[PDB]
Parts: sequence; structure tokens; C-alpha cells
Amino acid sequence: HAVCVRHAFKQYGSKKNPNHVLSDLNMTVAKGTIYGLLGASGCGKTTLLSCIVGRRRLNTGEIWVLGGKPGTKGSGVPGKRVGYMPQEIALYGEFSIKETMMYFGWIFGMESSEINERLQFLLNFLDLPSQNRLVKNLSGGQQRRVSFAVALMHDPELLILDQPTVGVDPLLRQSIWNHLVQITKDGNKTVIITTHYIEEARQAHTIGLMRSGKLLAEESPHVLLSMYGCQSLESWGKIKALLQKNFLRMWRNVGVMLFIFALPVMQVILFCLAIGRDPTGLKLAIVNHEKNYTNQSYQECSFDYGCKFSYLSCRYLNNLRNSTILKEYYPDPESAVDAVKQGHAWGALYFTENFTDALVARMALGKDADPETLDQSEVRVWLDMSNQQIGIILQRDLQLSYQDFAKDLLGACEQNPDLAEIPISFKEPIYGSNKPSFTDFVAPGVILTIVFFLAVALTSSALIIERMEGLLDRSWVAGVTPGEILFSHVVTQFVVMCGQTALVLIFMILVFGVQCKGDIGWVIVLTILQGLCGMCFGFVISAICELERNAIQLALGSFYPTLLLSGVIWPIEGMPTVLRYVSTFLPLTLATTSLRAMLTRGWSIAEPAVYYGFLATIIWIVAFLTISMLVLRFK
Amino acid sequence: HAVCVRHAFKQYGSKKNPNHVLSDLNMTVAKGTIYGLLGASGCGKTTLLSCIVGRRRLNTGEIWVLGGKPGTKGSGVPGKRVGYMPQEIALYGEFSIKETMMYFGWIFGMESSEINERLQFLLNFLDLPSQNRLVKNLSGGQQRRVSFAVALMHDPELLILDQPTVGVDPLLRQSIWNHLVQITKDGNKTVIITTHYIEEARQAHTIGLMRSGKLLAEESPHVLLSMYGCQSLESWGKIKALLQKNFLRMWRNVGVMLFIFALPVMQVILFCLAIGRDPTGLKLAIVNHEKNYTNQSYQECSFDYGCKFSYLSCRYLNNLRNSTILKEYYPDPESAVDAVKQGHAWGALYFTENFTDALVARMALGKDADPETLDQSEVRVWLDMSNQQIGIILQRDLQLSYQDFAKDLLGACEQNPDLAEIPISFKEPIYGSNKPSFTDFVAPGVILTIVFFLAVALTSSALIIERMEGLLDRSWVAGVTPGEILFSHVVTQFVVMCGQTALVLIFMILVFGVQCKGDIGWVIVLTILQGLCGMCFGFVISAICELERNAIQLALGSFYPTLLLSGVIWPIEGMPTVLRYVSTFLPLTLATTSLRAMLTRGWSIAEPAVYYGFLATIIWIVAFLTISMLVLRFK
Ligand SMILES: Nc1ncnc2c1ncn2[C@@H]1O[C@H](COP(=O)(O)OP(=O)(O)OP(=O)(O)O)[C@@H](O)[C@H]1O
Ligand SMILES: Nc1ncnc2c1ncn2[C@@H]1O[C@H](COP(=O)(O)OP(=O)(O)OP(=O)(O)O)[C@@H](O)[C@H]1O
Ligand SMILES: [Mg+2]
Ligand SMILES: [Mg+2]
Repeated sequence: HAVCVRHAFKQYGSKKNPNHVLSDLNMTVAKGTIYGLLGASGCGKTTLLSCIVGRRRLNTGEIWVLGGKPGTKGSGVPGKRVGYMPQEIALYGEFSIKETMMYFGWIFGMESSEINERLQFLLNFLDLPSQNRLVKNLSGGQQRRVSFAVALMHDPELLILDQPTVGVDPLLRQSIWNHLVQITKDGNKTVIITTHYIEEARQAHTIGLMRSGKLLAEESPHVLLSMYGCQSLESWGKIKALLQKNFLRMWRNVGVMLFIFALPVMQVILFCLAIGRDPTGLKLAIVNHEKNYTNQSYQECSFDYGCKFSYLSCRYLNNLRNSTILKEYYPDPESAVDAVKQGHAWGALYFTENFTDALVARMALGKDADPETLDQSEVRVWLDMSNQQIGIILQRDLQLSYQDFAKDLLGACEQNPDLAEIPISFKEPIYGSNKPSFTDFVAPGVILTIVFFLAVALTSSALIIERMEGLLDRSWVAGVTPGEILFSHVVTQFVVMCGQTALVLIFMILVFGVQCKGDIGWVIVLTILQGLCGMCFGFVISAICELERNAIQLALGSFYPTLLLSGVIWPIEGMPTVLRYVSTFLPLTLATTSLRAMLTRGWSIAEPAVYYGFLATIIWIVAFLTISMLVLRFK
Repeated sequence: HAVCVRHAFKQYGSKKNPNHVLSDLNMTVAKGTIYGLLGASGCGKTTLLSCIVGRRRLNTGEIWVLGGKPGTKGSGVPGKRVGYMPQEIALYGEFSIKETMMYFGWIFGMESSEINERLQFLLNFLDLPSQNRLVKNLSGGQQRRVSFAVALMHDPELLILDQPTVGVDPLLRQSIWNHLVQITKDGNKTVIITTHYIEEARQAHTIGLMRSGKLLAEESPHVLLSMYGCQSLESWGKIKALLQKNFLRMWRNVGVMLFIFALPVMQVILFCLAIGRDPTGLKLAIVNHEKNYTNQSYQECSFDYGCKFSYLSCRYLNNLRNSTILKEYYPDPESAVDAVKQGHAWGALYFTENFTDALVARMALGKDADPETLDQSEVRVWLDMSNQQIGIILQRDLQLSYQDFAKDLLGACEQNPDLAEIPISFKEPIYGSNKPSFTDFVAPGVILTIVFFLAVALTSSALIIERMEGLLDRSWVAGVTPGEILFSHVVTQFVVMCGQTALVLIFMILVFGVQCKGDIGWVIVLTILQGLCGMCFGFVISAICELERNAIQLALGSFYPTLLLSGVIWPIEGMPTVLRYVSTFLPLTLATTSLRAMLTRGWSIAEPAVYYGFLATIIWIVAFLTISMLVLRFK
């Protein structure tokens, strides 16, 4: 009694329109007999073979195969002792015969020195081309022989062959049907072959027949006659097996695999060469009314150097920045405000005709300057602050350049160069530098973000291409637990993840100068943990989504929200009291802050603000793994 | 006659090791005969049929089918007069029988009121379930009858079928083979059927035979059986067709279709609520040495309001900000610099015990101040500038709040609050506002990026999904040119693109209140015509990528090089001359500048900094279309 099902009850669809594919289905498969499951096109026949191998639940029925119900420790359906073959060719297209016969080879614990030994016999028995040819150029008839040979070499004790001779010449059909008889002679195997060639199935021993959702009769072919008609017929092996297949997948498309190693370097060079550097090509409209106006980009600047004050208007000029500001001269203030208005400059200074006289009478006299006097020593400037980032550095430079001009007047002729100072003294910063830049605040948040997104793109179509290329539903029967496909995907992608994580760190620290006052060793550990969380975030997306087009847009749709909720281009303190609290329990918000306290401040792991990032990035790794595992086990 | 090939040559393998599948291949199909093409399993049989229909091109040979060669206007192979059923089931699984019949119905130009009668007749002839049952829900035998019916209803004059009776019971196979004879009694059509069931091929009358790349016999079966043996001889219709199919695959994912309409309202609300707002929570270490130290949040602030100068340190306090700055008090500067050092504050002020005495004199003698009294009225502050963004606001607030304190002293007893500012007066900005903010600079340029990236997510898995669900190999034969497949892919996605582009604009201008001074009419056109470039950019990715795994990686991996090279978070003036010059020739760098000159400045299209964005992004739309045309047309 290899297979025996009692009172099967299955149906498709809703209760309003039931299908009722199977009603009773009482059958018995003996040991050592070629069970032929003949029938009619339309009844439930494949749904019974797929229920024997435990691919579909029997819907409140009694089943018993090789000892017990499929998928139970008391049975043997999932394992090396049960053969299988799908109705359609479930074969990987990028694997050659010598590789597709070895991927299924040592899943069943088969030695590598015997798979090759028996491959020659299997290739000589049924005609096939050289073993080096990939199984995608094979014809429609040679793609069925490979499938027949793949799930027959391991010598099981039960065969679930269905339609194994569709698309072959009659001689090859006889040769195939002459093989199942020979291996079954000495009571060592059972065959459940079902075929649509009713005449060809006369060699069976327990020919079956189905009429309406149940077996009609199960007798010998020579006994079925004279009663109904007159004449004729009316572990370590599994892990290694699917680890050389993931590695082989990347090697098949060399040129694209090398592209992923040229993305982090290109994504980093652009960032370091664009963000942070100040503008150096902004012009100005100077209309100083104390010297003759000749030409346009030219004006005299021969002022006086010493105690005697003269031409002070062209002493503030040439004292401002000589590189970031370009000087162009206009004769009339009503023309300077015109040029900037039509986008020909970024501002317009204006020095009154009596500027030196008005300025020398404002410093000599203290707290006794009349309103008229303190109205012509002013430097009127109209700023085109429509950029909110260039006008900020323009108004931050004009007044800052006046400090040097003020010190030059005082520190060279009259007194010490310290009177012209605001009482607010900023001393020396404890941790940072007195000249902050936008390229130092954002770089901590970019290195942890580039790695996170690259890992997401890597493991985004990993769990979704298993059904794309087949070789999955027929591999579940082979004993591959769902927890091993996910585990091996982590190992193969983590190896290549570290190949680009180091490139990000090397090109951001060695080639481009970024301060690393803290421990360099712990920076590497935190970065690869974030990348591991990133690749774990791509598995839940792949597991939840089913369609190929349904998963690309979901990870792609998460680009901006994690770039704003995390603190990258703006401090986390600017958000309201509710959004900020919610935006703390996220993978990236508590990691950039921890990394920002290690690159600049120089703290160690023992500080409370540093190890929180490690604690908050490990929990999400576990949470992104159990959720993905639960979904895979669910279906 | 109908089909004839003269001296056909074809090989599959590379040089020095060819396959030599076909050598001469001379045959002739008669006017109305049933040409049965039998042969061995392994010779070139399917390749001959695929070369007849133009799917594969001969190497050095002459072909002539229905009055000329395939792909030429003289021969009607890529038209409605050639039937074609493939060896494998190339049927879309998400289409019901009625839908999958009407999709092929009005491709050949069949009236909608005529397809139903033929569908009913075919369903009655060959048994099938209800017409609204999904194809993917059918069995393995009922999925072949649908394919047979699809390539037969339009009544062609030449039927090309290969293996049309694999997977069906003999009772129905006899009826299938009894139908190709009844419809061929009159001299109207030719049937070219290749089958491996040689017993059923006797009904034809032009049986062929192949040994090695060459036809062997072209004789009648009753003549072949008596020659050298006894027995066992070894365009509007097309456009509407795939426009209700694109609109159909977007209706079976209502859970996802509603999600794509919620991404724009989530990516915008997060942006407007996190970026731009000034930080509100930060503390300071105030150690004013002029009042008794009680508790940790109390200093008895009472600075004798009026003209009398007393407790000027207390007067400077409560004058910084009542909202954004918190106050915490310490007794010793050696303890204030300790608390900030271990992350318990952001700075540490320090007022000397004689602050009022040393400050009431600095404003009294003025120029004649001695160095001893100079360094006794300074508010010593140590700033923890490790954030480079909060430490700037704090540095920009301590000195800015001193201006109010200075005016509060001048304008209190007897003076005018005018002689407290530097000789630099910034007047009134021509275009911008006197208080720039970071939220108004990134807004015109994130709105374009959001639309651009969402469009890429939409049309990225379009051209790579056509070959996944079949219905393409047999669609090229049915007169469907590559031009109309992509064109039909643009209209269906442009309609849904506008459904989320308006959501971005409405939630950014109407609700949150982003200013728009220039013209609201032309902003819609620019942001709609820019998103069209984004959806055309994704078609290039799908055209040049065969494997789907390279689509997510390429599309998602080309986003950071867009933010860092378009001027979104930094003006384009800091990059070197070479990088800046190259960057202007990009779809987004010349569009944000055009848009930034419309919401802020108020300019119109006639200005020559505005229409450049329209001109420099229309070109990229054309360039992204011809490139997708060339790759899709010829590979
Ligand atoms: N996934 C499914 N969902 C719903 N009904 C299904 C499904 N698969 C098959 N059926 C229905 O179940 C019945 C039997 O299908 P089954 O797959 O068992 O046929 P079969 O014996 O393999 O067919 P054939 O010999 O014609 O290839 C049919 O009515 C079929 O439409
Ligand atoms: N894409 C391909 N690239 C290279 N060789 C190929 C390709 N397709 C088929 N071949 C080989 O060229 C020959 C063409 O075989 P073909 O597909 O015509 O066989 P067939 O008669 O349809 O097969 P069968 O009846 O066994 O299913 C075979 O030797 C096959 O192995
Ligand atoms: Mg079957
Ligand atoms: Mg064939």
C-alpha cells in the first residue's frame, strides 16, 4: 500500500457556484504495480496527483501515502524517496544539462562522483545532445527528456509521472514506456503514470479510470476487457545545491554585475564635487560715485594707504572677497537696479558722492552724529534674494567684509584692532569648528543612506524570480524547506554587499577628506549593519508582492519618505512634537544620529547616544526577518 | 502555390561548430491541400514553421509564401489572412475566454456584434466551460482548445498549426482532426499541421517527411504506403484592442491602484512638515554670576525695568527668544562647559560678576575704553557646533538678539535708535524677501523631482512584461507593429500620470500654501510636460533591459545622481567649470531654474530664462522616444 486515499472531498470556487472536482475518490495503489490513471479531459485528475504529493490541501479528506499524510514526519512525500514530474516543463532555462542534473543531484544527498557516473548512462539511454548545451536551445521534445531524466536518476520508490511522453516520436515513446516496466520487475518501485495514449497504456497492471469525480474501476487491462468492452481500449546538501545556482546567476550576466560595482563610486564622486562648495561665479553692480566712469568692467581704484583717509569707498572694495564676487560698474543707481532686475547681476551697491567725508565724520564723532550725516555714509545695497541660498551668502559676506575694513581703519592708524567688536565673544567650540559647512553635516547621513538603498535594489527581485523561472513547485517536493531559500539568499547577497560597502567608505574617507575623529573600526560595523537591514527590507517587499510590476514601485516609492523622516538635510528637531516622536523608531533616524556622534564628536560605543543606533538597527533586522519568514511559510 | 521555399539554408551554432539544422529544404504546398509535416524528434521542424511566418530569418535562401516573402507588402503573412497557433500555449492567464477572444477579435477587423456568434459556435463545437471563466483557472487540456479556437475564428486562408492535439482525449482529438477536413473540402484554405501522432495523419493527402534538414517525400499517404513500404513508415481596430487590455490589468489591482494615488499625498505632507521649520527645542547653560543660585530652573529674573541701568545681564536674557530657546542655570563655568560636553545642552553663556559695571562704562568712554574693562563685559559662549545646522541658528540668534538689547538701551532714556547698525543697509529686496527660508528654495525643484520619479516607477515594467505573459510571439504575426505597442503604452499611462500630478500641485499650493506669483497656468503645463519626459525615460530602461532584475537596479540606482546634479538642495554654482557646464544639458537642471524664476520672480514665458526649460526638456522627450524606437524595432 504505497498510496491509499479514502473519502477525498475537494471543490473549487465559492459556495454559490461550486465545482465539485472530486466526490469520493476511493483508490488503492499496491507496491510493485504500474498504476495507470486513465480518464477523460475535464475531470479532476491532475488535481489528484498534485494532492498526493502534498501540493494542495485535500479539504477535509483522509490521505495516506508511503506511511502517512504528506508533510508529516510519519510519511515520506517530501524527501528523496518520492519521484515527481510536472505536467509542464518546470526547468530552468539558463542551466545546462550537466548543471540542471547536478542542482537536483546533491539535493537528495547524492555524491558528486556518482551523479556524473550515471549521467552518461541516462544520456546514452535516451538520446540527447552534448551535456554542455544549456536547456533553452533544446527543442520541444528534447526539453521533456531532460525533465524525465532529472527526477528519475536518484532511484526513488514512488513515481508520480504525469504525461511523460507528450511531444516525442513513437519510437522514443515505446523506449520510455519500455523502461518503467523493467525497473518495476523486481518489486522495487511503483509508477502512477497517467497518459492520454490509451492504447499505449496496455502494459500497466492496475489500470484506473475516472468518470465523475471518483474512480469508476481499477482492474487489470486484461480483466477490464470482457466486462465493459470487447477489444482494444474502449541540511548541508540542500544549502550547497542552491548556493552555486545563485552565484552562477550573477556570472551569466557579467557586465551588469560590474555595473553595480561602478555605481557607489559614481554616486559618491558626484556628491563630493557638488554639495558643499560655495558659489564662485556671482557678480555685482558697483556704482561708486567718486571716480570717473570709463568703460564697463573697469574703474580706477588708486586709494590711499596710511593714516590719511581718502577714497574710503574704494577701500571697502578690494577688501571684500577677491574670488567669489565679480565687479561690474554702472554710472547711475537707477541703472544698477535695472540690470539686477533683468537677471544681469545679483545685487547693486551704491556709494554716495560724499562718502569719505560722511564716513570720516561718523567715526571721529561718537554719539553726536546728526541724522543728515548718518544718512550719506551708508552703503545702499539692493539684493536679488530670489535664490535663498546665494543671497544668504551675499549678505553674509558684505557685512563680514566690513569687519576687516573696520579693523584696517582702527588697527593701522589710531588704536588696537579690537574695539570694533561686538561684546558677544564666541570663544572656541568644544566639539565642532568655528567655520561650519554644509558638506560636513550631511555626509554622515548620506553614507548610511547610499548603502541602505543599494542593498534594497539588490534584494528586491530575489524572492520574486523563483516562480518566474520555474524549478520551485517541483523543488518543494524535493525537501527544500522555505526557510532555506531565504537563508541562502542572505548569504549570497551579503558577500557582494560588502564589496560595494567598502568602496563607499574608501572613496569617502581616503580619496575625499572626511574627518574620522572617532574610532574607525566601529564605523565599518555600523555601516554593514545598516546595509544588512536594507537587504532585509527588500525581502519583505518581495515576499508581500506577487507580480513583478507590483514590487518595483513599492521600494521605489520609499525613496523620498525615508529621506525626509530621517535627519539628512535638516535637523530632526525641526519637526513638530508628534511627528518627531513617531520618526524616532525608524531604521535610519537613530543610526545617523549615532554616526554623527562618532565621526565628528569622537565618542565611543559606551556612550548612551552611540549604542542606541546599534540597538535600534538590530531589532529592525530581526523584525524584517520574522515577517518575511512568516509570509513565505504562509504561502 | 500558396507556400513554397527554394534552397533554404539555416544554422544555429557559432562558427567552427555549426548545427546545420537545414540544408536544402525544397517543398511546395498546394492550392487547397492539408500538408502534414511529419518527421523525427530532433530535426528542424518547428524552426521551419517559425521561418515561414517570419519569426525567424533564413541565412541564404529563397522564401515565397502567399505571393512573396514575409515582412514585405507583397505577401500577407503579417496580416489577417494567416492563421498561427504556437507549439506552446501563448495565452494570457488574466483574461477570460470572452476577453481573450475579443482581444484577438477586433485585431483582424471583426465587428463586435459578429465575434459573439462565432464564439458561441466554437464553444458549442468544442466543449468548454462558461465564457466568463478565467483562462488561468482552466485545466491543461482546456487551455489548448482555447488556443486552437483563437487562431481559427477569423477564417484565414492558410492555417499553420504545430502539435494542436497534445493533451486532449482521443474522442475530442478525432473531432478536432475532423474539423480541418470539413472546412477544407472546397478549394479555399490550406492547413499545415505537424503532429507526433502519426496514426491520425493518414487523413491528409500531402504527407511530408524529413530525415536530415531536407524533405524526403511529398506523396499522398495511400501512395506512400504503396511505394517503398507496407505500414509504419516512421489601424483603428488594433489601437482599440490593446487599449482595453492595458486598462484591464490596472483594474484587477484596485488595492494597488489606490496606493499609487496616496504616494503623492504622503511624499508631500512629509516634506512640508519636516523641512524648513526652525528648531524649537534646545537648551543653554546660563551661569550669570549676579544673582543667587536657587534650584536648577530659577534665577529671580528682575532687571529693574526703566531708564536705570541695573542687571544688564538679566536684561540681555529674556531678550533672546521666548519660544525656541530653553534656559537652564549652573553655578560655575567649569560646570557649564561640562554639561554641554556630555550632551546635556547646546552652549554655555557666561556673565562676569561685574557685567553691568563693565558694560555701563564701555558705552560711556567708548573709544577711550581700556583693555581691562574691554574683557570684562563680554558674554563668553562656548558653542557645541557639532551639528553645523543648529549651531548656526544659535550663532545667528545670540548676536541678532543683541541688536534688540542695544536698541532697548539707546531708545530708553534719551537717544534715537538709529546709530546701532553698521554702515551697510540692505534696503528692500527686488524679488525675494528679507527673511529667506530653506523651505522656499527646495520647493521649486522637489515638485518636479516627485513627478519625474513617480513617472519612472509607472513605465518601467511595461515593455519587459509583454514577453512574460506571452501574447507577443503570436501578436507580431497578427499585423501588430512595434510602433503601436509603445504608443498604446503612452496613452494609458499619461491618463493616470495626470491623476497624480494634479494631486501634487493641489496639496502643495492650495493646502500648504506655496507661493506662486508669476502664472498658475504655465506651471501646470511645465510640470505635466516634464513628467512625460520621466515616463519616456523609463521606456528606455525597459527597452534595453531583457532580464527584469536589471530594471529595478538601474532605475532606482539612477536617482542620487539626479538629486546631486540638478540643483535641488544646493544652487548650481559650486561645482567646477567642467561639471557645471555639462550639468546644464540634463532634463531637470534646466527645468528647476525655469520654474524657480516663475514662482518667486514672477516672470513669464517670453523671458529667455523661462522658455529654455520648455525647449531643453521637449528635446529630451524626442530623444528618449527615438532611442526607444530603434532598440524596440531592431535589436
Ligand atoms: N486552479 C483552478 N481553479 C479552479 N478550477 C480549476 C483549477 N484548475 C483546474 N480547475 C478545474 O478543475 C477541473 C479539473 O481540472 P484538472 O486540472 O484536474 O484537469 P485534468 O485532468 O488535468 O485535465 P486534462 O486531461 O484536460 O488536461 C476542471 O473543471 C478545471 O476547470
Ligand atoms: N534557439 C536555438 N538555438 C540553437 N539551437 C537550437 C535552437 N532551437 C532549436 N535548436 C536546435 O536546432 C534543431 C531544431 O529543432 P526543432 O526545434 O526544429 O525541433 P522539433 O522538430 O520541433 O522537435 P520535437 O518534435 O522533438 O519537439 C534541434 O537540433 C535543436 O536542438
Ligand atoms: Mg496532466
Ligand atoms: Mg512541433
